[PDB]
Amino acid sequence: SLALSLTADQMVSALLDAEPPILYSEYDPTRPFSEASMMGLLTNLADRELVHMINWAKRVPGFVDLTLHDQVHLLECAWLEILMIGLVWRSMEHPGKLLFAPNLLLDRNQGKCVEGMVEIFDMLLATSSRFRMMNLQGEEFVCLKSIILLNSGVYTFLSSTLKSLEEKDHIHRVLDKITDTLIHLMAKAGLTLQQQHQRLAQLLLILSHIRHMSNKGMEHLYSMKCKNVVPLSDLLLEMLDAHRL
Amino acid sequence: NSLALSLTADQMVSALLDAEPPILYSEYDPTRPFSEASMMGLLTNLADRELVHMINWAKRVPGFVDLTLHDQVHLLECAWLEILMIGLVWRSMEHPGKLLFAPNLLLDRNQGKCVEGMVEIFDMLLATSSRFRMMNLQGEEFVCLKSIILLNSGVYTFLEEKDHIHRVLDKITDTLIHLMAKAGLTLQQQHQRLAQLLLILSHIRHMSNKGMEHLYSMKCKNVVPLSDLLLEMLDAHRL
Amino acid sequence: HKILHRLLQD
Amino acid sequence: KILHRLLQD
Ligand SMILES: CC1=C[C@@H](C)[C@]2(CO)CO[C@@H](c3ccc(O)cc3)[C@H]1[C@H]2C
Ligand SMILES: CC1=C[C@@H](C)[C@]2(CO)CO[C@H](c3ccc(O)cc3)[C@H]1[C@H]2C
Repeated sequence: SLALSLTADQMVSALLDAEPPILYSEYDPTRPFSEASMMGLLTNLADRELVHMINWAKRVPGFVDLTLHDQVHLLECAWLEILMIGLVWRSMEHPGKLLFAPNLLLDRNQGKCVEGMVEIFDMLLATSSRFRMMNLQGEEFVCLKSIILLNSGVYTFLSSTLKSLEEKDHIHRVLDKITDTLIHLMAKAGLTLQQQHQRLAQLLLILSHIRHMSNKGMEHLYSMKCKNVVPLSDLLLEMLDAHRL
Repeated sequence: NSLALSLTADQMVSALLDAEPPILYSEYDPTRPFSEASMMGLLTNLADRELVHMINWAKRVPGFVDLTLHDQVHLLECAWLEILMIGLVWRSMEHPGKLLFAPNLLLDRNQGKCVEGMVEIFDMLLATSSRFRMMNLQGEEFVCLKSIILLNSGVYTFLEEKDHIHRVLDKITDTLIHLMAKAGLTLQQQHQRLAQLLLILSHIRHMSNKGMEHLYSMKCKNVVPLSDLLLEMLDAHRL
Repeated sequence: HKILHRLLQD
Repeated sequence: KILHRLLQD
């Protein structure tokens, strides 16, 4: 796998180039918000981002080395975590607000327009505040997001019979290289060796909170689809059904 | 100033090893077959009793009593199922295919099918134990990871209180790295392993969220009465 | 009067 | 499955 022969610099460069674009919302700013219209705007946005995510994943070093089946499984597992971390990244320089789209910037109290949603906003906002506190760099952001893709579903690969954990060596090798890349990036920015392992753990513990938000967000979206608040795209329905609730 | 922030790595490990809760037994009568209700009763009985030991372990985690009572409550309400689960996974390490809830209560994945929707949880736990085994997780590493979870899982949901916690979390990271250096790993392998261990916490969070929804599902189905303490730890996740 | 509350105090 | 097709397309 050529992804294993990449230098740290080539890894960073490859991930930066694979970055999806920031999309716009169809929000008509002269129109009012309602629970249903807001959910419509957000799910619509998400669905369109999903298509760009799929093509981003294909550009993450080592992802295409995996079977179509493994790829599907990972993306099904990580999709919301990946949308959310990008959201939090986009919102870093908008304290107290979430930049869902350049033309769709919502504060906390606008979250209260959707029942159950402000709880999710509060978590996204606190995470955004942690990104600012740590002064997270873009290079680390793309490393974290690729780690989420390869890691989130890696321990849910079970054998058909016996259902025992399948050993995915290649996936772990890639993750290990992303670790090498993160450390390299920190050493180049002048962090001491001790600061490097401390900052590494801090960045990775962020993913625990991103998982949490993803699961709470998944339950919330699921709740809306079931109250028929908003119609979901087939892609979105399927991404949701890959999960249990 | 403080207390945890002046601990050496050896002292951190020593402190954590000493705080460790005992391995409790189940009231399981091994002469009688399981029902859905009896299984649930056994498991929730056990968990209730572990909760009491956990709270007392948490007070023994360096830097945990420095926090306000309400921050202590918040961290435990958030991490409790994650803490029980990593505990379970750690105990089951040397038992492939099995979950050692207690020494006298070692269950196979097929026995997860006693309780509706429980086998899906069992599989995730079994998968995590298999992974601990693959890494040859060490006991010293385990105690570090569990303390990390306690201090990390709710720290964003809280700021000197939060900066203090992050200082303590950095000491635990130092301690983990110390153990790896002590084990003769190279610099590059230390960094790699650290990442590998901490990424496991993302899966443990996932299992906790899923187990929380299952436990809540089992509470509505009212198959077994849960203790007030268990009910309150659970209700802290609702809403 | 949360039980956890009491257990932590004592 | 849409994801499946999007991935190979
Ligand atoms: C506290 C719990 C009780 C039982 C009902 C459940 C139901 O799936 C199974 O796993 C439980 C558990 C976890 C760790 C532990 O030390 C004891 C029980 C955990 C639950 C997810
Ligand atoms: C896709 C989502 C689904 C649920 C979790 C919510 C409502 O709570 C709907 O849309 C939000 C979202 C998040 C990130 C993103 O890139 C696009 C939309 C995000 C959540 C705000």
